[PDB]
Amino acid sequence: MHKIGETFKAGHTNFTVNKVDRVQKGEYMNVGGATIKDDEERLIIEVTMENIGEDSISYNFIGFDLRDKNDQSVRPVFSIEEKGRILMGGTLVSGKKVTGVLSYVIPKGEQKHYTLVYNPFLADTNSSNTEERVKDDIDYLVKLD
Repeated sequence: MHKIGETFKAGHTNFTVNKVDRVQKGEYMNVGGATIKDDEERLIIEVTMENIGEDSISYNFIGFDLRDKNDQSVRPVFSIEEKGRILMGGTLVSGKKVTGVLSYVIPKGEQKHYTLVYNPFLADTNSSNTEERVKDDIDYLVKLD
């Protein structure tokens, strides 16, 4: 599939999972549809998106997902710590890069059983050229080990 550290072409972007840091003590929060503390361990995946197409890209957190060995989604989370780094949404004009973090709570030292999923069509929320990019609708897996 794809490994941590490797850059690859995905749709109109070059995408990469930089590092995976893990924290313990700390309060975390669900990124949508809901004070909780440490559960077991929180992944802090840093990723980078590079727009290599002509059209501007409106990147969004919904384009991301973490799956189990049983291929099940893990709710996204965010900590007050990575303030300013939390990947949410924004515009990425042609030729530009954006780096941010995704976060999830999982069983202690269970990291190797997880795959980050990236769908460039889903990640780009530009409504002006949607039909013009349906071909990008494909999942890209990055195993975390």
